[PDB]
Amino acid sequence: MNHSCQKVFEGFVSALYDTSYFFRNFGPFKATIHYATYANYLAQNWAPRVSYIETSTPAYTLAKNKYAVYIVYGLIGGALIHNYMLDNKAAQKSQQYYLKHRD
Amino acid sequence: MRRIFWNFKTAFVGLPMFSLAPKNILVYPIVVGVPLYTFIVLQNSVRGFAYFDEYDSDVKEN
Amino acid sequence: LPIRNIQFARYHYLAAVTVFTYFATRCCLLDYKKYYPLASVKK
Amino acid sequence: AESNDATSICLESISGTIKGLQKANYVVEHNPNLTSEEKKHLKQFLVYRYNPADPHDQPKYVSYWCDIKKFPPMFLDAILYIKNELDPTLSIRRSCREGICGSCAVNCDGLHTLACISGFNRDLSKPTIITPLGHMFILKDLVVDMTNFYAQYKMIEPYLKRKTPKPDANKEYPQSPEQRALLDGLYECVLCAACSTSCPSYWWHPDRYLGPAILQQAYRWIVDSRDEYTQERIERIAEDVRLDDCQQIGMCSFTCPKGLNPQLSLKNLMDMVKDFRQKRIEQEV
Amino acid sequence: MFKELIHIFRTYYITFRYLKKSNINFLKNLSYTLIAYYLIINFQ
Amino acid sequence: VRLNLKSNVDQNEYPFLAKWDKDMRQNYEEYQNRIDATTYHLQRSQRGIAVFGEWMYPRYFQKDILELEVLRRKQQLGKIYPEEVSSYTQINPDIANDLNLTFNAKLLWPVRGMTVGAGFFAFAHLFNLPYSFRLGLFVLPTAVELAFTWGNKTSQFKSIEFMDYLLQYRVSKALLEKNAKHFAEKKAAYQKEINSSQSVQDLYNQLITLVSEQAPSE
Amino acid sequence: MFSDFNMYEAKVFLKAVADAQNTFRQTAQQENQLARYESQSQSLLNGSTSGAISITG
Amino acid sequence: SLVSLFKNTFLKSRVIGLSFQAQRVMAQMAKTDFENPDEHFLLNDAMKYNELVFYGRLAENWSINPELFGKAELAKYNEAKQTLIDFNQYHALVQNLHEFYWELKTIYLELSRGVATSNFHNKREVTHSIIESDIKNSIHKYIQLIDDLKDYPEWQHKVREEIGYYAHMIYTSVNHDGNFPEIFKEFNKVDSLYYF
Amino acid sequence: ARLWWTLDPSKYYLKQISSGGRNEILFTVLGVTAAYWYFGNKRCEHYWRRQIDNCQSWSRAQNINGNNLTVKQY
Ligand SMILES: CCCCCCCCCCCCCCCCCC(=O)OC[C@H](COP(=O)([O-])OCC(O)COP(=O)([O-])OC[C@@H](COC(=O)CCCCCCCCCCCCCCCCC)OC(=O)CCCCCCCCCCCCCCCCC)OC(=O)CCCCCCCCCCCCCCCCC
Ligand SMILES: CCCCCCCCCCCCCCCCCC(=O)OC[C@H](COP(=O)([O-])OCC(O)COP(=O)([O-])OC[C@@H](COC(=O)CCCCCCCCCCCCCCCCC)OC(=O)CCCCCCCCCCCCCCCCC)OC(=O)CCCCCCCCCCCCCCCCC
Ligand SMILES: CCCCCCCCCCCCCCCCCC(=O)OC[C@H](COP(=O)([O-])OCC(O)COP(=O)([O-])OC[C@@H](COC(=O)CCCCCCCCCCCCCCCCC)OC(=O)CCCCCCCCCCCCCCCCC)OC(=O)CCCCCCCCCCCCCCCCC
Ligand SMILES: CCCCCCCCCCCCCCCCCC(=O)OC[C@H](COP(=O)([O-])OCC(O)COP(=O)([O-])OC[C@@H](COC(=O)CCCCCCCCCCCCCCCCC)OC(=O)CCCCCCCCCCCCCCCCC)OC(=O)CCCCCCCCCCCCCCCCC
Ligand SMILES: CCCCCCCCCCCCCCCCCC(=O)OC[C@H](COP(=O)([O-])OCC(O)COP(=O)([O-])OC[C@@H](COC(=O)CCCCCCCCCCCCCCCCC)OC(=O)CCCCCCCCCCCCCCCCC)OC(=O)CCCCCCCCCCCCCCCCC
Ligand SMILES: CCCCCCCCCCCCCCCCCC(=O)OC[C@H](COP(=O)([O-])OCC[N+](C)(C)C)OC(=O)CCCCCCCCCCCCCCCCC
Ligand SMILES: CCCCCCCCCCCCCCCCCC(=O)OC[C@H](COP(=O)(O)OCCN)OC(=O)CCCCCCCCCCCCCCCCC
Ligand code: SF4
Ligand code: F3S
Ligand code: FES
Ligand SMILES: [Ca+2]
Repeated sequence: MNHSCQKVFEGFVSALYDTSYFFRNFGPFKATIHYATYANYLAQNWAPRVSYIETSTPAYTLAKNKYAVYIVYGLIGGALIHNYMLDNKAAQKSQQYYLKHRD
Repeated sequence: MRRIFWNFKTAFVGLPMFSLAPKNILVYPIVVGVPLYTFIVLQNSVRGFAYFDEYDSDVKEN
Repeated sequence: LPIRNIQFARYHYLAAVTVFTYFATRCCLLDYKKYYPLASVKK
Repeated sequence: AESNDATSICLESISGTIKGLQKANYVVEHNPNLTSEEKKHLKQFLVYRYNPADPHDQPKYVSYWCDIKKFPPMFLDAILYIKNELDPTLSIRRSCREGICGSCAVNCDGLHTLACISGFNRDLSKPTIITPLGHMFILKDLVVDMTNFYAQYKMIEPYLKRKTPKPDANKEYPQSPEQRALLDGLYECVLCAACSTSCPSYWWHPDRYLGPAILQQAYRWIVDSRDEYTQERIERIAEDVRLDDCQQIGMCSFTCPKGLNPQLSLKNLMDMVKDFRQKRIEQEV
Repeated sequence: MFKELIHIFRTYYITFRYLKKSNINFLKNLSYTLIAYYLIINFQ
Repeated sequence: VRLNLKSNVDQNEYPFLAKWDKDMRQNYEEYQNRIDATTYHLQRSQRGIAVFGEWMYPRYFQKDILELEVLRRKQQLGKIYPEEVSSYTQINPDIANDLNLTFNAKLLWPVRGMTVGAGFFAFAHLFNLPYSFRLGLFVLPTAVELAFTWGNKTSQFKSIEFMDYLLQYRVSKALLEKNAKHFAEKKAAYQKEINSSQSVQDLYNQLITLVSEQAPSE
Repeated sequence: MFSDFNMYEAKVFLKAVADAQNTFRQTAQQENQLARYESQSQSLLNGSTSGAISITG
Repeated sequence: SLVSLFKNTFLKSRVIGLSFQAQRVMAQMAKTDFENPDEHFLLNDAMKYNELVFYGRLAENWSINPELFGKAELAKYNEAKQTLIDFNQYHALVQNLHEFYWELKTIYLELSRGVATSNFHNKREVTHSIIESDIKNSIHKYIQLIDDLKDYPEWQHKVREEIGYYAHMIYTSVNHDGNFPEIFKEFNKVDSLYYF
Repeated sequence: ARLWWTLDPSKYYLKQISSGGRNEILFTVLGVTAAYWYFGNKRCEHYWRRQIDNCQSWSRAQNINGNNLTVKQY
């Protein structure tokens, strides 16, 4: 490119590089990035799960790790069914209340 | 001056592409969607494609 | 080698894919405004 | 002194592409002073010519009409007849003349192959086109830059490495006839690169993906019973897409003029890599 | 699946080669988060 | 209903009431066809089975219901003139910017996006980038502008609010015109006694409060 | 319970009935609103003229 | 000091536990190439890699309370802290080399996009001066780096095999005319012969 | 071409924590509690509603400037 535009472009890219480097390596910003990276890693690679590799002999595996799936299913299904029953009960209660109040 | 060497009618990228690509791109689309789309559309119309006219269409202002 | 609850994992992944595709494409919830001209009327 | 040239370069590129599409397969007659009657008795060879050293030269087909009853029936024989009798400036690699060195690998009329052991269509009507290997940089005429092929070949460490000393030093590493026949049909590769220049994965990713030939050599050094760096080689070829990029097209085994089957070797390598990945977890526990 | 899409884009697009495996992983994490958010929100 | 296009109002005595009726009747047929299409879609979808239908009919077919309400209100209004939009600008300064994104009034060009694209083009021209890059950087801001412009169903809610306001205003204006002759004499008497332009309802509410506060109960 | 056709018949009829009741409401409200405006305007005029109140601004 | 007890126990547990793994992680990082040194950890198995990267800073910075430490325990903690600091420096070095590798690969990618067959819109016959200067300076820095690694034959060999690959491909991308003799003067000494 | 489709989980995410299986019950408890709270609020808002339409439901309108809204018959 034209050498004047070359000077402008070199200056601009140098400014961009310096800004990025400063923002990343500044003390507080560096600490924030460093902690957030590990938090993101924990969230992504250690999220709650129901399937995992079993490397232990049956004698060396807890019962929790053989019935965790069933406990989770019980909890979720019970929550859904109980919410459904609560919805029905609230429907009946509201209907009865507003009926006895008028018409 | 860009000089291109190309066998239009015999190279793998040529008429063979016209013969090949259209019949292979549309394999899953046809064979899956057409039955699936037909099922989705018809399952509503167990009785018919009837529009229950909620507005008085047969009524015209005098 | 053994994977605890592998079948559960397979079915969960399949269900996740199915639900995501269903909501993204709305394959099952089509639009019929285009068919109205090609439909009979009642009343 | 120079200025921005994005616009001029863009317009020139678009215009040149359009014109080249209009004037693709540009051809120049070597000897225009030929009566059409004579051409009935002579076969036509369209030979790719390009001399990047000369700044005024551009790629082009050159048409040579030759009497096929003056030399033996092979692509290399015709090329050398053209060179010696018609135009001795033609460039091509040739050492062995019997399909062993593998230097003469070229695109002999639509198929990558060794020119020394490949015949050509005897019919005088259909023209024959001889061009260099496709996706290799062209140095001059039918000579391509195979340097990257060799550089990739170097990265597989193709030398017998052994972790156990020889018991007596007055013998030879024992290997039964079965452990030798395991290599039969696998050590005959002449590194012609004809197969690898026909692999689409090698077209797209020449550097990150080793060619079918180099991977076949890695397989040869792996299956060899005398070497003890089996797992190490497997792990080395398991990086990124050095092997994973292969899509089992199978053109490699179809083009191989030696009759080898690099596709099967790559398939076995993939199976071994998968087993290595699984048993790095299963075994160490 | 995601891996395959990234592989195709890398193998066919020359420009896409610019991205590191780290950037690809960041896109993977963002896409997984967005997919989880989509699944959860659609039912709300 | 297949209403005729010829209004039965007298233009000489109720001009605005005649114009409103004329526009309503003119656009009624088209808006009725759209409403019928929407209702047919809704009921056919409700006839579905399980996930394809009933199980999720009322809750997931929300855009269709919103379109139906907008169509019904617009059909009742018929046509909208800029004077009313500027009138409602008091409570919603972006009424025009919202009423453009709900109705197919005029074609919208992403002018801001195209301006940003031209700026990026100038940048590239200065720094000698390939033309492909600058064409892509022209498309990209345009794409962003289009994505942020279309959709935007909140503008449809604001359009519904404005159309309700406009319908109430037009009804009251028609009532004003209908009884204008009857109130001519009373108006002439009133203007000469009260120098205020404030409404009668507001003044009477203030008077009622004044009586309730100061007037002796006795 | 009942075929969908009958359900839509009921829906249309109920919409019509609700519209009829709204018609009654609109008629009565418009009439009485006109009467109310007349009465309030006359009351303000009488108040100002009688000197009971002074309406400024 | 209950909070001090918990802080010190957390630090001890994490630091000592990871110190037993630093060897493995560093070896794996060495094993891969410089394009994505953490490729194995992102794709195959995160063998306490992100844990090391996170806890190196804590080992460097967070304070210690010796009265909560034993004698042998304190010696072990100091050893583990030194190992984590070594890992920090090693990761910094690998990152620097990886970024230099990506500089060279960026140059090569520009050349490849230049010579791509789909590039019907930006086809250039003659290399422009800017990229030539970039190539020359990049090769100069690469030669200086190779010289600086004379005491570490394995590191020098890896740097050659990895980074110089794209220098060789750049060498192959262009004709031997114009300024070519001057641009690749340093490369022609030893490296060019290696990549044949 | 190579076959790659499969429903099996990837070994990259299949690791356990040191003390046992992944934190599944602990997170499911939180999820159930949050769902209970959210759905309870939604149900309470939805079911206990009525529409009362009378004069007292209407108030005097005003501009964003606070003044009373009145539009002339221009
Ligand atoms: C600044 C920080 C950095 C930011 C970076 C930028 C990005 C953001 C990052 C933020 C960090 C979090 C990101 C989200 C997590 C990402 C996870 C991931 O990518 O993993 C990939 C990774 C992929 O691995 P893979 O190898 O591909 O395998 C995946 C397969 O699906 C294999 O799956 P699986 O088989 O292992 O299954 C997984 C498991 C996971 O599920 C669980 O165990 C979890 C359960 C729910 C817990 C919810 C807890 C929520 C707590 C919230 C508390 C409040 C928070 C408030 C915060 C406010 C702010 C402080 O599923 C189940 O448990 C299945 C349950 C099915 C129930 C079925 C019910 C049956 C009922 C009937 C019973 C029987 C009746 C019989 C009747 C018979 C009649 C005849 O996923 C996993 O392996 C883990 C499982 C998936 C977890 C998904 C979690 C998503 C969470 C999204 C949260 C969004 C919140 C937004 C809040 C906004 C506020 C403003
Ligand atoms: C004005 C209007 C204009 C409209 C149009 C505008 C333009 C629109 C965009 C157009 C461009 C789109 C480009 C997409 C490229 C995708 C990659 C590709 O081509 O594949 C190559 C590559 C080929 O691999 P290969 O190794 O050569 O395959 C050979 C093997 O032998 C094969 O191995 P195998 O034989 O063992 O495999 C067995 C087979 C197993 O399957 C089968 O054998 C058959 C399966 C049949 C499934 C039938 C489903 C039916 C229900 C749904 C139907 C919905 C549509 C129809 C609805 C109505 C009618 C029913 O596996 C597969 O088939 C794998 C793929 C299918 C998996 C099933 C799930 C697919 C859907 C995933 C979710 C999509 C969400 C979209 C959200 C979009 C948001 C914007 O495939 C992949 O990459 C696979 C993964 C793809 C994942 C894509 C996920 C979505 C990505 C969204 C973002 C994309 C952004 C793109 C750039 C945008 C502009 C900057
Ligand atoms: C309506 C709603 C809104 C719609 C628009 C939404 C837009 C959202 C934002 C999009 C942002 C795109 C840019 C970022 C992605 C990465 C780009 C990139 O690699 O940057 C560097 C790369 C340039 O690299 P380079 O070093 O200059 O090139 C040399 C390399 O060797 C090149 O190596 P390479 O392999 O990297 O290069 C391949 C390159 C492709 O670039 C190229 O190398 C060539 C591009 C031009 C090709 C033109 C066709 C060539 C002839 C083919 C045969 C056509 C026959 C047609 C007639 C048939 C008759 C039967 O691939 C891409 O660009 C990747 C992404 C492409 C898809 C996303 C963009 C879609 C834009 C669609 C609208 C375009 C404007 C309107 C056009 C129509 C006006 C009436 O890309 C650019 O800077 C250009 C970006 C694309 C500009 C538009 C070109 C036309 C594309 C049309 C695609 C149509 C697909 C079908 C569905 C369309 C539905 C709308
Ligand atoms: C809107 C929604 C918001 C919420 C949701 C957000 C969702 C998205 C994710 C967000 C991710 C990014 C977050 C922002 C980045 C923050 C960066 C940062 O902290 O900068 C510090 C960092 C300086 O620290 P440094 O350089 O790393 O350290 C050297 C220093 O000289 C200092 O040396 P030193 O030794 O004097 O002091 C070291 C220590 C202060 O030292 C102490 O006094 C001790 C601190 C606790 C140590 C751990 C004890 C654990 C004991 C067991 C607990 C068990 C609990 C029950 C469970 C049991 C069963 C498992 O100070 C720190 O460095 C604090 C860092 C943050 C906490 C680190 C501890 C993590 C573990 C404990 C909490 C998590 C529970 C784990 C439970 C399981 C454990 C197995 O850089 C700055 O100064 C930047 C300042 C500007 C940025 C913003 C600053 C915000 C400050 C927030 C403080 C929060 C304190 C904890 C509150 C807990 C409430 C319940
Ligand atoms: C709930 C409402 C409030 C939420 C607040 C969230 C605040 C987050 C702030 C984060 C600040 C930066 C943190 C930096 C790291 C410092 C700590 C550390 O290094 O780890 C120490 C400790 C041990 O780490 P390590 O020794 O390195 O172990 C890993 C090694 O690989 C060694 O492994 P190992 O084999 O030796 O085993 C060690 C084991 C040891 O781990 C444990 O012992 C922890 C086990 C769990 C907790 C156990 C205690 C439970 C009781 C706590 C009671 C607290 C009461 C507090 C009262 C306060 C009163 C004022 O480690 C683990 O297993 C790690 C578990 C990681 C879990 C990650 C969960 C991801 C998904 C989250 C969302 C799910 C949504 C599902 C929705 C689905 C709907 C369908 O780990 C943790 O503290 C885990 C924290 C995980 C969550 C952090 C990020 C949460 C983000 C949520 C999404 C929000 C998005 C909002 C939008 C974005 C903008 C706002
Ligand atoms: C709204 C906008 C819509 C616009 C629609 C535009 C459609 C575009 C379709 C493009 C198809 C794919 C080709 C272009 C993109 C290629 C991308 C890629 O990765 O390729 C790189 C590669 C090229 O690069 P390469 O081969 O050098 O590979 C890279 C190798 N290294 C890394 C070493 C450099 O592939 C190609 O580009 C191949 C191009 C083939 C071109 C074929 C043209 C056929 C024309 C047919 C015309 C028929 C007319 C009929 C008229 C009839 C009249 C009666
Ligand atoms: C040139 C152009 C270039 C263009 C480049 C564009 C790149 C775009 C890349 C990003 C987009 C990729 C989209 C891929 C398709 C979507 C697939 C999907 O929905 O799943 C995502 C992911 C699992 O899919 P994937 O990781 O791809 O495959 C794993 C195989 N084992 O799923 C996840 O991991 C998400 C987390 C949840 C997974 C499911 C969890 C189990 C399901 C049950 C949860 C139960 C919760 C509690 C109970 C609720 C119900 C009662
Ligand atoms: S793989 Fe086949 S084509 Fe390639 S060099 Fe060996 S024998 Fe020749
Ligand atoms: S031709 Fe090509 S990609 Fe694979 S198996 Fe054969 S090499
Ligand atoms: S000429 Fe000898 S093998 Fe080719
Ligand atoms: Ca061996």
